[PDB]
Amino acid sequence: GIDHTSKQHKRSGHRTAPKSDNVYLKLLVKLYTFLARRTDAPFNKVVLKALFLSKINRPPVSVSRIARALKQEGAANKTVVVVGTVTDDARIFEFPKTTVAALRFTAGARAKIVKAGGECITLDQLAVRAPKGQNTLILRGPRNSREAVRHFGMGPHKGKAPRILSTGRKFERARGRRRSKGFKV
Amino acid sequence: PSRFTKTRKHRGHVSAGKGRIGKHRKHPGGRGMAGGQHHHRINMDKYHPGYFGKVGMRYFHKQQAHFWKPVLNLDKLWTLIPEDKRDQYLKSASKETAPVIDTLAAGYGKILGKGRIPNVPVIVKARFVSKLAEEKIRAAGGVVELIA
Amino acid sequence: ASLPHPKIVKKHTKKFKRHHSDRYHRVAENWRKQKGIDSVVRRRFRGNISQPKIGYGSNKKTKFLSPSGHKTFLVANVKDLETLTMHTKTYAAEIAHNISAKNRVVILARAKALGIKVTNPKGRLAL
Amino acid sequence: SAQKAPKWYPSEDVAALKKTRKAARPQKLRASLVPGTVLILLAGRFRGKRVVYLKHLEDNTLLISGPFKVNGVPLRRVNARYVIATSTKVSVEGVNVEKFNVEYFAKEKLTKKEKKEAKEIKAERVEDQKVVDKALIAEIKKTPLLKQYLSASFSLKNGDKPHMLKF
RNA sequence: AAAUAUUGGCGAGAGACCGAUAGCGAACAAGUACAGUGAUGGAAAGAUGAAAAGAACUUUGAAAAGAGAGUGAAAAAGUACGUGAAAUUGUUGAAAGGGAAGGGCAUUUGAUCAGACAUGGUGUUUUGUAUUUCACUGGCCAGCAUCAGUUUUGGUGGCA
RNA sequence: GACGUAAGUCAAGGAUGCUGGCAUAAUGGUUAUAUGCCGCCCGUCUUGAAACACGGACCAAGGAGUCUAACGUCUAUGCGAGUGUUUGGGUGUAAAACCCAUACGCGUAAUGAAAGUGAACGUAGGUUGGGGCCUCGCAAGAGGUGCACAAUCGACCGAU
RNA sequence: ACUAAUCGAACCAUCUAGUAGCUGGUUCCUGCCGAAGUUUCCCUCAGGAUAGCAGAAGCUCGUAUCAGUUUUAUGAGGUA
RNA sequence: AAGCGUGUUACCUAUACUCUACCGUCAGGGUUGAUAUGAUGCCCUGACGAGUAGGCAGGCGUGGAGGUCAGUGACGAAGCCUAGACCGUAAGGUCGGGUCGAACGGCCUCUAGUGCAGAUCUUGGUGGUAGUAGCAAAUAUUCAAAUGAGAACUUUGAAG
Repeated sequence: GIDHTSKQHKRSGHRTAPKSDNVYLKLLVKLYTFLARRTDAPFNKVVLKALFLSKINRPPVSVSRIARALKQEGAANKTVVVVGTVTDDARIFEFPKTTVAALRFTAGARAKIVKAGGECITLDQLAVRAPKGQNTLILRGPRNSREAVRHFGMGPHKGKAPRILSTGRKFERARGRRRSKGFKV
Repeated sequence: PSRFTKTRKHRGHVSAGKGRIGKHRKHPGGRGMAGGQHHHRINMDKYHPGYFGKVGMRYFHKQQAHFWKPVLNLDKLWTLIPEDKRDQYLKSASKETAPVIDTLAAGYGKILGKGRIPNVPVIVKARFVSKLAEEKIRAAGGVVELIA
Repeated sequence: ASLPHPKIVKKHTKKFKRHHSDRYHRVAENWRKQKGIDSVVRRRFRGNISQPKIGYGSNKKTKFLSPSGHKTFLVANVKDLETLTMHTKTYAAEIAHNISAKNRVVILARAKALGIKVTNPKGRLAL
Repeated sequence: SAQKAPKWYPSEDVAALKKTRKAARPQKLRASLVPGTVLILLAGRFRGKRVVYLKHLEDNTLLISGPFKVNGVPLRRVNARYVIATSTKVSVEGVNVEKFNVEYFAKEKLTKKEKKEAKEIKAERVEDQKVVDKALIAEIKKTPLLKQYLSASFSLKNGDKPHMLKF
């Protein structure tokens, strides 16, 4: 009989293993679990806890964003690591030569990168070429950009997007949204 | 499937996950959008503001054909050219030989100006265009012509 | 025989019976949780039947073990039995109930040859 | 297959025991046990028989010989806990007891082949009782009434209390 | 005209369907028996056995029927028939019993039940060389000595 | 870690050594009963049920959060600025499987009631914090780069 | 009153499985966490929505921008 | 005083506290250059474990589907009974015996008309009540013979 300041048997709340069934995506976790444990490099710990993220938490990273990462001084020769997919981009027309390690590359991204003189690899080549994250650089896709997030935290006077199928006149543009009729939000 | 439904986990629990005192009934709050103004007013003015009332004029016999105006920003303008011939036009910027990008036949009505096209000549065929969309085309040396 | 093992402590040998199982014939003996809002059993009143809990969970090193110290294996034929050839120490054979008599004499002879212990050798004999 | 298979077969090898840090130190005895004292047997064939403690064997038992011609107890070993040590003693520096030890009282070598399903004293066990008793009977006569006391058994009378009774 | 609809009719083919309280109300002489003045309402009821081979014949009884015999692989398949559960009932047996009984902890008493190790076993002369003709240990239960952890009860010594 | 010049030994990261009996109903299990103590009849409504609250004579079977249209969050998978074959067509071993075009749906641009307009001054901006990486640093630590993100000030687009 | 044992609106079938903020019931086990009966609005008081309390999914980081706490200092109160 | 007021100690016992073992959950960790059945596994350390409504996770079970065990079975499948045994904390699983007669399992998945003690639940059946209440209005039967196995009730006669 003790007082319990906090909630007991509280699960840590973080994903410990990818609850995807994918065997290959568990082989990568098996490799990086060994690297994260058997090395002191914080980079392996980071990538290990990025392999578990869900699909919404592993947003696509555009090759345009890869280029923007290489625009930083001191990062011209650094390898880029994207724990997730890497989709291409029509926005950029010049791509610097570099090496990218990502879980999945779209066929458009491979064509754009390899033709640009770069090279595409996966996390296991990355482990081979750089165990402890030498001269590496981790990129994360934008997370609040999801369309499901425009409606998150909806309330009065919040500037959020109401949940609605059809958007246009006669749909949430009357009393309660405009000051002429009823009130404003 | 049915075997993963919490109902199978609710067998034996008398209330079937609905509460002893709540006594899950058929329609305790109404049917559909009932009480949108009386007893669900707080919901309908918090989560769905602007549901009730007029706004705007009434368009009689609306046709979405008239308002078909898909927008093509200038960043995507180079996706119209097939990827095989994009490079031969990206390199060798030629004033007297500029690719004729026809946006209409690919299903684009208006050219907008989200911008940053490479400074090479380009030919744009669109029904409409925005003011800044032109200037970026002209600043790249291209021209815009009117088709319909 | 089997490997040396910790002493088999069952820690609750009494079978858990459902509340009022004897009182009503319709109440099956099988244990179902008494989820009543007033039942003295669910509130763990004194002098009442004990509810299954983890605490009655047996020791891992002596779980699934027979009093002879062997984890029983349900064998159906000779081919199934041959899997336990080197595993005679832990696993003891057990002929399935539906194996025919002429199919038991072959297994018992084969099992006795390999020295694997069978916990139903007195099953379905002919004299 | 009636029951398919358990993959994780246990460790079929047997693990050796850990090095146990327990020696076998010599037994220490309660102060009431002095060679030549008189004990009272508590459990066994000769319960309540007075006896004389002779030597402490390395098998943590007591080699006692209540003179066989007195109380009928042979030169036999008993357990230290199952005897009550009485204050009285008999001097025993005139008896040779060295030849009696653990291997002497060895019963016999018995296996399952020699199973007495249905159901003789060595001459040495008799002569050695004599020679040992010779010293006892010679040096027990000098004190009066001890031979009578040693012959008689012992039992708790009614109205007495073993805790406040000093032995 | 066609592409379209078709829980009616006829024919046909299928089913991750139901399986005799299910599936049509209706697997069976079912819109039948039956109820209602009438409109209408409307059930229950499938399975011996491969084959009736459906128990000839003897005896008791008035007869049903019983006992036999017999057919049958089986009558623990006899048409009141595949298997035949429980409530409920009888017989026998076991137990208990001063206004309930029943249940839990613990154990007695009685009844009843799995098991070792009784192992090629640290080997020993085979009757024209694979029987070791005495074995190593654990199976149960304890006792003692030395220890370790927790604790309890004391006897004392020194010191402030 | 101790004791030992040391070798070693030990009460030092958890029990050993010896001995005896029995080897089976002996220990134990199940069950019945007895004895000590305890235990109110369950489900539900309820602040409160053993209730002088209601349902429940007993037994067997049947019996109650299912399916679908459209969605929300979450998650998995495929592809990914695209995605969706299966309205249809070709094919087939024939309700399967395989292949296929254009459209169309959602997304890529928002805003306005509408006419309409429509998103880079800047390295896609600045500031602060920011995992990680990099330079030095034995190491802390100091710097540089700092994606995601959080706040804010901006900048551009629509409307007034 | 009576109108086929039916009458302050017969009986039969269908729409119909009418409606229910109301009553009763809601079937296996174990494990972990674990409340509320309060705010506000409602022809609202046997009910809902909304906030609160709870679970789960987690996400960003790694000892802090913390705390049903005290001290110090400085305010405020109008109860005993 | 076994009352009152007070004090001294001794003592009794909670599922409380301490320690130990075991179980589960949580957290923090360890575990791959011929080392382990090759990683949701194994192992170490520590702290916790009440609970309705309710949430979530892991499992047991039933009807059927795809696959596999070249699975089981007329020398006996399923079913059923079993104060017989074992396993699992439990849902349940497995075995032994008897009846039994023809199909049915284990595992990986898939699916659903998937688990009953209740609903004055439905249908069917059977109880205690219980050999009980009752078979008492209509004045009323009796004798003998006959038939018949059997006569208060049938005849026929005689009476009333």
